[PDB]
Amino acid sequence: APDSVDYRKKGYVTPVKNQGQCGSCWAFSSVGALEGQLKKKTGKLLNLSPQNLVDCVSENDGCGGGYMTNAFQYVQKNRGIDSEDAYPYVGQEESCMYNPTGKAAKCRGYREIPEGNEKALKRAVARVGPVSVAIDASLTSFQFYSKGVYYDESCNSDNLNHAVLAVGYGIQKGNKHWIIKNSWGENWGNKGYILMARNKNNACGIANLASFPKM
Ligand SMILES: *C(#N)C1=NC([N][C]2[C][C][C][C][C]2)=C2N=[C]N([C][C]N3[C][C]N([C])[C][C]3)C2=N1
Repeated sequence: APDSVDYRKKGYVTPVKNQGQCGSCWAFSSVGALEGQLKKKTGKLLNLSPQNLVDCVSENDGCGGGYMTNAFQYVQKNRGIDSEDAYPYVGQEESCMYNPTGKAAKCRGYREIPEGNEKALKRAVARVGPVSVAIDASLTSFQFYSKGVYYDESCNSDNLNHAVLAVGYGIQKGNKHWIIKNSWGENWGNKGYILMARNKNNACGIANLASFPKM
């Protein structure tokens, strides 16, 4: 596996979004990983529908939270997910709409990365593509991050309360990091992204609830 991987440079990552006034971070993390696979398989980079997931993954809690594994299972059993153009984001839960048209992407299930194993996470990012992960984002230091490789001793590996997308990994001035795509708009962090410490004992629980869809 390479020392460095950044899917933004290959054109495998769509523009940063803003989940608005809804706790749908999990829907954005799930579509980001599906967008990566679609691009890999077809060459087209398209915005898929987080709203489709918010409204229809009944096993999840809409704007109240949810799991990415549940979202991948729903796409598999439903035969696809709509594009953002076909099922636009409105930022509140609505009834699950059915678009008779074709779905924009499909998946054959998912895989979970072994709990706490950052080395397996690194290999999966290198070989598969962007990976959905969950972290503890409760700290003021995370919320107001601006630059550098983020590391905070108070981060709690067992308090997973936010979902994001790992789109690469690398090293900056001697510090190994993970390149993380957030869904709080481009004004947050560094143009919507954050570099999080890599190989510093699963800091913030980065490798504790990671998964990717099979396409
Ligand atoms: C996002 N946005 C989001 N996600 C979750 N839960 C998931 C986090 C990642 C792993 C799978 C579960 C949310 N649960 C609740 N909320 C609303 C906002 N939170 C309310 C509780 N406080 C303590 C933290 C913020 C979620 N939002």
